[PDB]
Amino acid sequence: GGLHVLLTATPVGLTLLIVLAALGFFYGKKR
Repeated sequence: GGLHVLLTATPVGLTLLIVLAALGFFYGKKR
């Protein structure tokens, strides 16, 4: 209990958020 939450604060977290969102959009439009 700590790092899991800190990840949201740290920059690394945000950097990953964009990636996850990117794949989602691409996958959604792709088929």
